[PDB]
Amino acid sequence: MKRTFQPSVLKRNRSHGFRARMATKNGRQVLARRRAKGRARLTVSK
Amino acid sequence: MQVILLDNVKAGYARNFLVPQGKAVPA
Amino acid sequence: SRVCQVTGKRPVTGNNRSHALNATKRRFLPNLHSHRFWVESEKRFVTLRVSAKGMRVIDKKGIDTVLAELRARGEKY
RNA sequence: AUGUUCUAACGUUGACCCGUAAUCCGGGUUGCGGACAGUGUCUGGUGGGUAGUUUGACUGGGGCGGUCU
RNA sequence: GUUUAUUAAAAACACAGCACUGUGCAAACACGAAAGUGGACGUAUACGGUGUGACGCCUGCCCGGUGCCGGAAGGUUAAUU
RNA sequence: UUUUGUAUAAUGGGUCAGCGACUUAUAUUCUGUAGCAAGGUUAACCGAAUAGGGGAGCCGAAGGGAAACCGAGUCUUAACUGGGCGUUAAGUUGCAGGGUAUAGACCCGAAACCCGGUGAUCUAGCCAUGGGCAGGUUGAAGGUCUAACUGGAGGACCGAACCGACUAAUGUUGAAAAAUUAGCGGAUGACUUGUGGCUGGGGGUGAAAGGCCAAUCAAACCGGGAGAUAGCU
RNA sequence: AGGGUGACAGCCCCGUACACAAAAAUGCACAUGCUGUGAGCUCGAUGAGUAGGGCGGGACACGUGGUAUCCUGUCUGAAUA
RNA sequence: UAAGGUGAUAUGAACCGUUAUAACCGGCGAUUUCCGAAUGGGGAAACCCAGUGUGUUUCGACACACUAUCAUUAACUGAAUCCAUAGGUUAAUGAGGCGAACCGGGGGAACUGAAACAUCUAAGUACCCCGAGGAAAAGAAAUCAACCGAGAUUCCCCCAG
Ligand SMILES: [K+]
Ligand SMILES: [K+]
Ligand SMILES: [K+]
Ligand SMILES: [K+]
Ligand SMILES: [K+]
Ligand SMILES: [K+]
Ligand SMILES: [K+]
Ligand SMILES: [K+]
Ligand SMILES: [K+]
Ligand SMILES: [K+]
Ligand SMILES: [K+]
Ligand SMILES: [K+]
Ligand SMILES: [K+]
Ligand SMILES: [K+]
Ligand SMILES: [K+]
Ligand SMILES: [K+]
Ligand SMILES: [K+]
Ligand SMILES: [K+]
Ligand SMILES: [K+]
Ligand SMILES: [Mg+2]
Ligand SMILES: [Mg+2]
Ligand SMILES: [Mg+2]
Ligand SMILES: [Mg+2]
Ligand SMILES: [Mg+2]
Ligand SMILES: [Mg+2]
Ligand SMILES: [Mg+2]
Ligand SMILES: [Mg+2]
Ligand SMILES: [Mg+2]
Ligand SMILES: [Mg+2]
Ligand SMILES: [Mg+2]
Ligand SMILES: [Mg+2]
Ligand SMILES: [Mg+2]
Ligand SMILES: [Mg+2]
Ligand SMILES: [Mg+2]
Ligand SMILES: [Mg+2]
Ligand SMILES: [Mg+2]
Ligand SMILES: [Mg+2]
Ligand SMILES: [Mg+2]
Ligand SMILES: [Mg+2]
Ligand SMILES: [Mg+2]
Ligand SMILES: [Mg+2]
Ligand SMILES: [Mg+2]
Ligand SMILES: [Mg+2]
Ligand SMILES: [Mg+2]
Ligand SMILES: [Mg+2]
Ligand SMILES: [Mg+2]
Ligand SMILES: [Mg+2]
Ligand SMILES: [Mg+2]
Ligand SMILES: [Mg+2]
Ligand SMILES: [Mg+2]
Ligand SMILES: [Mg+2]
Ligand SMILES: [Mg+2]
Ligand SMILES: [Mg+2]
Ligand SMILES: [Mg+2]
Ligand SMILES: [Mg+2]
Ligand SMILES: [Mg+2]
Ligand SMILES: [Mg+2]
Ligand SMILES: [Mg+2]
Ligand SMILES: [Mg+2]
Repeated sequence: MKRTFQPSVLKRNRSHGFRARMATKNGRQVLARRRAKGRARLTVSK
Repeated sequence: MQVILLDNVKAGYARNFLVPQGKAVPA
Repeated sequence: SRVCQVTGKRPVTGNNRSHALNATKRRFLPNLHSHRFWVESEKRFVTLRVSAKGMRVIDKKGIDTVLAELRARGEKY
């Protein structure tokens, strides 16, 4: 049966990548929270 | 609105006609 | 934004109050109008978005004084 | 206080000119409307479109009926 | 044709067709504090809403109630004064 | 444990180990105890000072009356034979404790409400751009009133791929959180499919089932208000 | 003080009390140069779409109340020693 | 400052140093790829693609610097349109982004409590947003008082539940 995760690297990066996060104030707040938490991986980019 | 005729009114008569057409100035 | 260029009047918030004193949030907006003001010193019309109250200020103080205040506040016209 | 007429506020999602490589915007010219329309404050109406809620207890289960001083 | 992905595929939904009704264009209507945008680079042989549901034969009586439409004599009635 | 009542065939516990529930602060009252006593005690602050200073205050030694006011009385009433409340019981500040108040207030537990974000890689609809549909039938219009021939229409027909999901059996701690097997429907269309795009939560999208919106839907998910509240267990 | 050392160290070690130290940069507090700022004294002047008001709200412990006072979206509008 | 040393897991190897450029510690410097505000344009962060000017060239190329946006100011240029103004270009100066709390401001819930609930409460709390500073804000009476007087603002204890 077809499951929910159907990977596409292009869609992944456009939806959740670093530049998508940086493009809005709320996305920049995500990055600020994840830096404050000390995440090794800020985004799906890397 | 008090005006000096150069050639008491309603403010709109002064504002939009008399003063721009050069027909008066405020008192 | 709904801001008078002469007075700085802008939307303020308050309540609607029913007969039963139910409070619901509302705004009070300024009575704003775009108006072409004759500036005799420049032989020109200047359009300002102004409250009715701001138009009375212009009538009292004169357009030249008001535009002088606008320039000194960084208010572009 | 109603009506006609007027133009100068105001409208233009008519035309043309310029900024300009631009179908946005602004300025200009002109036509058409024109103190109307429209917007602010106040105000009457309407308003399950939306919202917050209420919609009793007793009871040989509950409801219905009856009851409540 | 469509539908309750995972207990219902149907008589349900849709449908061409029919009717009522709104809408003169900056349309009605819808998304939007707004600017705007869809409707439509369409213009009443068009577009929206509603109900009915190919086709055939048809679709009777009631406008008192509730809506909607039109009216404006009179009564009542807001801010305001 | 809960009950009128449980060997109960009512509840809970497989066992062990570890953890797991009446607290804390500030007010207030009462008891005990200590100090001082018609007095008791200081707060902030000053002070290097657990000292010392600081008496601002607070409680008490007087009550009655709505109050003015009067005062061991006072109020009531025009006035009491009277009547009500008082007068002839030591308080106060620590320290310990019992209770109360405000706080999560003994612990654990909702369904929900609100705020800000994240989500259309599933799915619904739409947009743009590409792809797919073996094989076999039927024979519309038209062409050269009717005939022959030609012609090749269709949400046309039979049927694989492809898209579905009507029936049955199996499976039901599965091979699988929806399948397998045998049959079944559509199969040039209102078809199907790849890639990318757009619509966001009282919101979307819906040939409408309250369907679908990431195994979640009569209001998604994540974080927060938050220890919501729980007259219940 | 404290820590270490083959068990518990004043005297084994590192410290501790105490006494000292800066080429360089730099904080501070003074003093003294320099740029601008311009003391003092007579004589004036004295904040207007403002105060106040009407309407709607909000803020004040104060819920419109008998409701002072403050703010102002809207319409108005003084006297100015 | 020194008789030791070349950070750790982590030994070894090859070495450095022992009277002073071994190492180590501190001050001041130098270097400081790419991404990121990211700023030459673009972009699926750590990549893709330029223009301009100098200087080097062995003619294949090569090096280095500059080129965002906005605000302000100045100069020059410059419409409709006559003067002009808008517009344009260049230069200088500044900004931008990040950061736990505290601070000022713009907006602003509901659960909950009221043993239901609407006024009221929770609370101007949570949360969102803007801005600042080492603190911020406030501040030198159109203030109180009560016929006596006090003398800006802020904070603490009382007044007083
Ligand atoms: K015109
Ligand atoms: K009008
Ligand atoms: K309604
Ligand atoms: K009974
Ligand atoms: K019974
Ligand atoms: K079926
Ligand atoms: K009727
Ligand atoms: K029982
Ligand atoms: K049972
Ligand atoms: K106690
Ligand atoms: K005691
Ligand atoms: K007595
Ligand atoms: K005692
Ligand atoms: K308690
Ligand atoms: K929701
Ligand atoms: K020792
Ligand atoms: K006023
Ligand atoms: K509430
Ligand atoms: K309750
Ligand atoms: Mg309702
Ligand atoms: Mg509620
Ligand atoms: Mg209810
Ligand atoms: Mg009952
Ligand atoms: Mg069918
Ligand atoms: Mg089903
Ligand atoms: Mg089925
Ligand atoms: Mg349009
Ligand atoms: Mg039907
Ligand atoms: Mg029983
Ligand atoms: Mg027994
Ligand atoms: Mg039994
Ligand atoms: Mg048994
Ligand atoms: Mg048992
Ligand atoms: Mg039980
Ligand atoms: Mg059990
Ligand atoms: Mg007394
Ligand atoms: Mg077919
Ligand atoms: Mg299906
Ligand atoms: Mg099958
Ligand atoms: Mg068939
Ligand atoms: Mg078939
Ligand atoms: Mg249903
Ligand atoms: Mg799902
Ligand atoms: Mg809900
Ligand atoms: Mg709470
Ligand atoms: Mg809880
Ligand atoms: Mg030992
Ligand atoms: Mg003054
Ligand atoms: Mg006043
Ligand atoms: Mg006022
Ligand atoms: Mg008043
Ligand atoms: Mg008022
Ligand atoms: Mg008020
Ligand atoms: Mg860039
Ligand atoms: Mg770049
Ligand atoms: Mg900044
Ligand atoms: Mg309640
Ligand atoms: Mg300050
Ligand atoms: Mg005096």
